[PDB]
Amino acid sequence: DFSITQFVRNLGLEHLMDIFEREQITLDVLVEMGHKELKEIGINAYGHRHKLIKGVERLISGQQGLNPYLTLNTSGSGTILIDLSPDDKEFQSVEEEMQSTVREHRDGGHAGGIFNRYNILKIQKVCNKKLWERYTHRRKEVSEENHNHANERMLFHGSPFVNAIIHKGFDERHAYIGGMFGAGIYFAENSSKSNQYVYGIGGGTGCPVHKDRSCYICHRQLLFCRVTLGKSFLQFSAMKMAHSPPGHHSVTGRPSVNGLALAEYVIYRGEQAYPEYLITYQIM
Amino acid sequence: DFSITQFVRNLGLEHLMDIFEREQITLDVLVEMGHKELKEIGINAYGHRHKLIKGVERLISGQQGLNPYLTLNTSGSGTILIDLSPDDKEFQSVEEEMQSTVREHRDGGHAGGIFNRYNILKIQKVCNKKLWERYTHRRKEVSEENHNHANERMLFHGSPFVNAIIHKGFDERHAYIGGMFGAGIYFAENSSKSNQYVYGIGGGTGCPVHKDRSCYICHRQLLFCRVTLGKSFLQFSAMKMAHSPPGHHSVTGRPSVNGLALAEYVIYRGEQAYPEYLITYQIM
Amino acid sequence: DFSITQFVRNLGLEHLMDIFEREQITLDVLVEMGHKELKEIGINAYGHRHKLIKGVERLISGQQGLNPYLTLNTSGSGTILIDLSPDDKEFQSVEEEMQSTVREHRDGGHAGGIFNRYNILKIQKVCNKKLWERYTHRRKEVSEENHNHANERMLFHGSPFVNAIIHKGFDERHAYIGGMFGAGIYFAENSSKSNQYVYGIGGGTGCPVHKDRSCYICHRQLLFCRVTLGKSFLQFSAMKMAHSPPGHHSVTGRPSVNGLALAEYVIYRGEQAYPEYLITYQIM
Amino acid sequence: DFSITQFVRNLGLEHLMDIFEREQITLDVLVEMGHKELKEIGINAYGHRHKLIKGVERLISGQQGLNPYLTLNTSGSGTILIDLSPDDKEFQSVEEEMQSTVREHRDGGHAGGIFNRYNILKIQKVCNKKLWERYTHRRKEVSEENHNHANERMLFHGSPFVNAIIHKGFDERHAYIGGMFGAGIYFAENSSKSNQYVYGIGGGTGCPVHKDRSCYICHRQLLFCRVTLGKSFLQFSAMKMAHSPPGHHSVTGRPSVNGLALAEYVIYRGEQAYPEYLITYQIM
Amino acid sequence: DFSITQFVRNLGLEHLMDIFEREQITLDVLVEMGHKELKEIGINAYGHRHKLIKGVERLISGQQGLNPYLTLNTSGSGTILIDLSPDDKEFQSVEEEMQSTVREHRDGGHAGGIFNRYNILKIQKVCNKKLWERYTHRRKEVSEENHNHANERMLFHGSPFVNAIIHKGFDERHAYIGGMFGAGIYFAENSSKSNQYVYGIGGGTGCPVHKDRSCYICHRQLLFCRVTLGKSFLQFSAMKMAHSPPGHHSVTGRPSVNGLALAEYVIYRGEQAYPEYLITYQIM
Amino acid sequence: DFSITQFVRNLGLEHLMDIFEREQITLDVLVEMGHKELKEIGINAYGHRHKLIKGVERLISGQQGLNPYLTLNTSGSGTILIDLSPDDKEFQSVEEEMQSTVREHRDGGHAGGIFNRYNILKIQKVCNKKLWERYTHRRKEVSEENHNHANERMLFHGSPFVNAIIHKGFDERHAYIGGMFGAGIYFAENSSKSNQYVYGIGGGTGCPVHKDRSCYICHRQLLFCRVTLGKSFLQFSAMKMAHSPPGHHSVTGRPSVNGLALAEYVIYRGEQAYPEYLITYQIM
Amino acid sequence: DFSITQFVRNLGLEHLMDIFEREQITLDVLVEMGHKELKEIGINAYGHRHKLIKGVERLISGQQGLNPYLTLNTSGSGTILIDLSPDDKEFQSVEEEMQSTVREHRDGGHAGGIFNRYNILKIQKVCNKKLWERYTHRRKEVSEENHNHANERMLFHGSPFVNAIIHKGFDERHAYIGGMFGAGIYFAENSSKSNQYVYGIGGGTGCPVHKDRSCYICHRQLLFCRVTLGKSFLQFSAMKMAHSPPGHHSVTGRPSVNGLALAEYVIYRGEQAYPEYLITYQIM
Ligand SMILES: [Zn+2]
Ligand SMILES: [Zn+2]
Ligand SMILES: [Zn+2]
Ligand SMILES: [Zn+2]
Ligand SMILES: [Zn+2]
Ligand SMILES: [Zn+2]
Ligand SMILES: [Zn+2]
Repeated sequence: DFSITQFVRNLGLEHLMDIFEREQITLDVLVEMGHKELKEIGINAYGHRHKLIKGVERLISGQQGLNPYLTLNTSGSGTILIDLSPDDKEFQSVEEEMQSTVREHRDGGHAGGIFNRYNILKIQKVCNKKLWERYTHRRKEVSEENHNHANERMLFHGSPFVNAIIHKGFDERHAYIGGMFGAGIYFAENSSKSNQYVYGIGGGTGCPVHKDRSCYICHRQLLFCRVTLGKSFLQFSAMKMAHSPPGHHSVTGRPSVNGLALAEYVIYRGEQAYPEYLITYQIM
Repeated sequence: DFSITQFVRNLGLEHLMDIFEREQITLDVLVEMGHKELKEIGINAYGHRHKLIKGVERLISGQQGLNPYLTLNTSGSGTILIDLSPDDKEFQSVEEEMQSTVREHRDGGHAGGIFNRYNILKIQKVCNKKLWERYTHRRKEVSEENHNHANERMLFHGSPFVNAIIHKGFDERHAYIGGMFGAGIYFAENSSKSNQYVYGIGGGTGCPVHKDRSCYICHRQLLFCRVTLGKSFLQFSAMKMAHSPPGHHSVTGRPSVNGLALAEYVIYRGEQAYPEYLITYQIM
Repeated sequence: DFSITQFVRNLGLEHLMDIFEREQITLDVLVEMGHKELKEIGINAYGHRHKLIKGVERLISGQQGLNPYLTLNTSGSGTILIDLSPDDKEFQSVEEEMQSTVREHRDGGHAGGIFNRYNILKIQKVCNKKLWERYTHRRKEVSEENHNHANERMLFHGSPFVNAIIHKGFDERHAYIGGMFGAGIYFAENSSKSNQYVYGIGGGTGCPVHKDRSCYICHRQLLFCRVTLGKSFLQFSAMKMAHSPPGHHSVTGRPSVNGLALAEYVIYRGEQAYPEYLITYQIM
Repeated sequence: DFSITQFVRNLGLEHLMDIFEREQITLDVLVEMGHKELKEIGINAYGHRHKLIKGVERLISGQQGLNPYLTLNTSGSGTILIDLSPDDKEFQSVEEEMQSTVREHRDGGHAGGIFNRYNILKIQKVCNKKLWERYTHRRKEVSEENHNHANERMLFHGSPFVNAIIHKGFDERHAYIGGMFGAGIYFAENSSKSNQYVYGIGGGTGCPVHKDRSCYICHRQLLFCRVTLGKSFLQFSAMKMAHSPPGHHSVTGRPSVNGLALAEYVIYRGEQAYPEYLITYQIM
Repeated sequence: DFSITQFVRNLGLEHLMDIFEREQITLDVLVEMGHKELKEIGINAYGHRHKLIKGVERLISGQQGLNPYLTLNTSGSGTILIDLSPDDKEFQSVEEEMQSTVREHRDGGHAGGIFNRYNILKIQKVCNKKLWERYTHRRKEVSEENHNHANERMLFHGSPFVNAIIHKGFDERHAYIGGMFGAGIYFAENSSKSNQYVYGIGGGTGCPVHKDRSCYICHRQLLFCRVTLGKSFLQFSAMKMAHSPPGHHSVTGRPSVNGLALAEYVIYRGEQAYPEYLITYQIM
Repeated sequence: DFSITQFVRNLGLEHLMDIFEREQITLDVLVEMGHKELKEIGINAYGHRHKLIKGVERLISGQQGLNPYLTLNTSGSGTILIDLSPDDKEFQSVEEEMQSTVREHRDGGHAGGIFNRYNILKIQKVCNKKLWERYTHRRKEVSEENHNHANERMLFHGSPFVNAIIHKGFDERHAYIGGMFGAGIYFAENSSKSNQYVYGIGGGTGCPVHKDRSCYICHRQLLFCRVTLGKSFLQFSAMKMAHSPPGHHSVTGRPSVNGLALAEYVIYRGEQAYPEYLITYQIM
Repeated sequence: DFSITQFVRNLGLEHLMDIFEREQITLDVLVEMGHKELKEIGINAYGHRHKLIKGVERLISGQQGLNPYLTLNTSGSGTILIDLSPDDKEFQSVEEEMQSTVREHRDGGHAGGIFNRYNILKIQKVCNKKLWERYTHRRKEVSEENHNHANERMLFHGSPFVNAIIHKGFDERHAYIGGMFGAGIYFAENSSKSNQYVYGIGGGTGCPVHKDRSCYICHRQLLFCRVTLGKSFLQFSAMKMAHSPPGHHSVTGRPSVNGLALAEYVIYRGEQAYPEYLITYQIM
């Protein structure tokens, strides 16, 4: 609580500090106050409010190249997780999407497990201002191309770094380079397919507590995400591409008799997705 | 308990949590509070209230596309039933409708049973904010057509799915596809005609306890509903149609010597009806 | 007490029900309580009171088109009779009017009987909220016309239907359609004139117990009413009007040598009279 | 005009008059102004605004029994006609209802003339605040009496006194006692039927210029009106009434083999109708 | 025209008419002007502006039940076509997805014609405020019912009634009753399939001028549309439905070896679609 | 073309069209005009200007989801090239950098040819607002991730696709996947190393006219570009990579005794560089 | 207080002083106020505001040669230090640079210390308006040369005059005349090399509290600075320059086997650097 003190002292208004101490005015709060707010807290003289506002301007706009505003406004950022009530239509929608999309896979539950249903424990809406703004800027950009159509889908994603995603967001710099369609972020329309990646690609070592991939005891987590596909390139056979082909914004691998068992989507930029829902569940 | 904790911790204000715990402030309550409310519960410093209010604004308006406000504040949604007093003027008005609109049918009570009077046990007003708003929006939409007149009638409805209706509202996706005027929802001026469909088409199985379509013991249920008819199309002969005829909002089947013995009304959009009163009764 | 239970359960506050049960809070009571009242009955957390008040708002104002407020507020309506003290000035004024307005009519007590004075048994003030509001609204309408003057008077009314009048009010739909001024409601400045109508038109069959139109044993009932006459049309001969003449609110039949022996007042709208006093008496 | 000068002089504030003169502040304007508005026009001192506002309070609330407010608000009241554009859907729907309801009649066009359709010249929305307020108050009363349903219809009205109706409203004191249902105001759902009454009972003598009932050149006027029918009494044969039958709010005369060719609606209260549309047309 | 004159006269402000006439102020303009705008056009006195604003309030807000504001504001409505520049990426993307979706059909080019690509003359953005607001309200509804996802797609539509659609919008009351999936509005993923229906079912009799279904001379038209699919119901064979299946908002016709050659999407609500691009083209 | 006509006609202002045609106003120009701009061109009446402005607001703000504003503003976009005068200091410094950074190479002039300096014919500034805003947005992102430092450099780039780059900008989807550091965009601080690429990788087949890589007659074009490196990853040996290393924005391949002879920089985001200067030169 | 009093007295407006005293309006405040601001504080007459504004004009612009505007408004100038939070990405980036740029020096911690990692106690953003203006102006100058590229970098600096630098800025008049490259200001790309100069050239006398070099107990301070290198002259050997080489803006000594162990940068004008971050730390 000293940047406010230096700022006020430089203006010759140190005698006001007692007020700022009682109302808990820090410099980040002060930079957002005008005549109305300053009058509310007890700065009654017009001259003092004028000096404070002019000083705030000289700091924020007059030295914009230093970006002091971004240094001050680190507070409040971050991710919040809001629990959906089981009795709401949103919870039931997400749960029906989870349940109705289970399919028979080629492996007998070696990667995901042997199951036909899920026991959903909780579903959480992920709220992050900065990530949402990044996603919406990219979506607007993609839509300016592709005749004002974003082509937005809701798709599943499974990975062991879900916390890192919901806090830092999707990053193509952590892309799955060994995938069937190159180094990108992979999404699936069937929850049972994204289940195969929860504890690691191909199930990895299984759950940490039992080393069992088909464990019925340990909790799992999936991400249900907005994905902006834009103009999506249709592919059937594997192709190790580093980026989207020219003119497109994602890749769709469709099922084939000799190819994919189930539909798949791939994006090559981490800001074209947003993990809206975090689902906690057990396999049955 | 936890979402409010994360929200307050992100703002650097977790030392305030002991207040929010005693006042039972959840995030859904918090997003509705301004300076006055926060000052009431003991947030005395202006800076703290400023930060809480700005965080709420960022959550609600800055991430509007995620609709956190709809995830929050699901509390209070749902139907309630208010019992009418039998000594009330309104109860007697509805009962007078029920009794006085009885008529003889072409069949000798094959579907509706044999009776000349009802024993009304109770009448309940149905209240549901979401359904009411849906109905009144559709009402304004129809009224904007048809020269400012909605043409709103009070009509009886009979079905074995009244419990579903009073919670989820009328729905054309369940429509009576075998009806004389196609796949619509049907209403009648005469309570005795609506009584025919209470247990199913043509009386169905009768009561579940006797399998008797003229059972005098166990109760029956009818809905008394506001119905927007708008520009109504006159019909006399049976026909099949999926939607309203062009330029019209509903169909009315008039009585005829070689046709209907009693009038009927048909709507093809579930938004145009609201179940205002629920009637429980026995036949006599 | 099921409606309050549904309301509270929808909010997630059913753990408060044991308070509402002990304080006998019904939904019609809850819709009238704010933070102060809820704090009195033991709802201490601000969030609980906030949720209750917001639910009440969403019910009452959010669905005003359904009028759930009128459904709840039926209780407490109705009429109460407040007995006057015979030692009071009010009782004495009413009795003075009764006794001093007697006149010897043309017929030898054929319709009213033979007498010079009354024996007043009791006088009661009639109190009904809704009827009084109807009357004062009409009085305001009539004085908005007729240059801010209602021309209100106190007049006697004799009828065999006084018990229906003091509970449902005056009603032109039951009007004396055979009356000498047409289908209006008749009031008199003389109590002995109104006494000619107590048992029916022209005395009817007399008292039900003796069939005597001069029965000195059986009780009788007159009303003393506030009548709003507005601009009155002066008439001297019979006219079987249905409504008032254009530009007027009532009709005054004046005494004439070849016409009325005594004055009469006729109103063609039942809302223009309020039955203030109910007088029980015998003739002597 | 001079009332503002006296009002201000009595307060000792006549030195302010030149402001009020330049801003055209009359007493009716002043009684609506507060601290904000008085600041706008240059009354800067707080004491002066306080004096004016307390003077207004004493005049308006302190002498309510004299209703000076209503005396001041005499200006601005009245009827305005808003022309509908032929390209609008409102005009088109009203015209469609007008045209499509033409029917043949028992007489060979004796009263309304010989024609199959109209030529519409104008349609105007009638706007009058006082009449609308009267209508909506009566509608609330009727619906409170009729289980929350007003039974409001759109019906045609034909009369030679359209101007008086649109400037003063419907008035039962003008109701003809010789109508087939007595002294009521009559409405029809067939335009051709109401067209029989535009030039008087039975067509009168025809257009004022030609004296021709079937004139194809001189204009005719009909009203399209909102009518509150409440509980309607069903009747099949002529009978004179001064008011509605007990317990009912209107009368409806149905077609019969030995009676009416077309339906009638009759209200006995002038306040139950509002003349929404004024239609000018020629017969073809 | 004359409505402004009546309005101004009723207020006693006729002397201002010379201004309103010179500035072409109609009533619909006057209802949107405040103190600032009125002061701009020359109403200098505060009292006059006050009276005008209060009169507008009494008209628009006082008589909302008559909806005068909607009789006003009829001007300015309607559809607008904005021509896309051939050099813009929007035009290029629309043309690219027109050209890249041409595919062979089961019929020997009988219904649509013999062609491999199109010659595009114009592409026009369709703009209509009320249709867009209807579409967005329905999209909001669907998204709230579908875990906050509208599932909005861009699809092709062909019909002889395109001209009526772009003015009235899509209307389920003109549904394709004989379609494979009942009485719905049909959209195709491939433009070559929608091209089959530009001249009626199965090409009808071909182009009007030549009666040739494969005519290369006449200008055809197709619509490219925003379609809210919500939760779409997948089906593989013919099944006639009047409405969408319970719990779903649309239908998807999946290609099959013995079934559909190409995918279909069907909506049963006119307001779940919006025609964004009107494409004029010839086949080659 | 015709959009202005439709817009003006929908408002009923067609009589103004002679002005709009005479002044060549189009809808894209109309949307930008205010009251002053309209008054200039001769729209003298306030009502007309009000209607035009409100129509523009309804089109642009009311239908924002259709993005008509972006459809209208295709004008004033695209790249332009501005010649630099040889007498200019800017030209001389760009030439100094081009000439002074020639270096020895391991090949016998096989790729870049045999030369010691350049003859520079023209240097051109590239201006394109869309690309500039894209690059500046990315620059701000990177700087905010890199303690307020973009780490911006000027570097040389060479490729056969320079003409496409200066219009469509750098893109990662055409990346040189065959490079020593994966599928990125490669930049060199030495002009000669970039000059090695102007006819393809390794010089390709040489100049098109004579298929000679050391041609001295044919023109050569090289780009001198702003590149944001951010937190640059130091690298010393060959590798394959699709995206930047985690936490890094670019990579630099340094010179080594067993590696690069000269420094290399690589970016994996196309928006992370801008082609400011276009250089045309011959070798000598 | 006195200067504003004299100013107002000369204008003849001393009767306004009571206002100015209460609003704490000093002359530096008054010189920034216009008609709106003066109206806010209670100067309501236009003539008074006009006189004040023209007096301010005559003082400030009429005597610009005396620079009264700069004698006034001196308050508010000066430096403020804004504390970064350890949880911020900015803090983490700066600390990552510090920690990761440690290298093995030749001496065994004789001038610096025997260490491999720091303990960062706090980081502060330095904010000074005048210094920022100077830096940005010099950057603009350098970029007008050097083809619109400032070659701006972020470099470390160690000095016992840090506290003087962050208040007065870098100044060549205090240059290290004995340095290898002469009388310039020296910056490093490695943090440890600058740590060597914290307590003096070659470590000086060590920490004042111990007279100890390599003291692990006492705090140390470094600056992290934006440096405008422009065109840089490369070197590998000492040159003892007094100014920058011709045509160049800075010097840089590159690593060499027989010369510098680490890279180094040198500038010869104090205005070409700005001390963005101030780092306090201990040594581990
Ligand atoms: Zn386990
Ligand atoms: Zn039974
Ligand atoms: Zn008796
Ligand atoms: Zn005529
Ligand atoms: Zn043709
Ligand atoms: Zn060549
Ligand atoms: Zn020490």
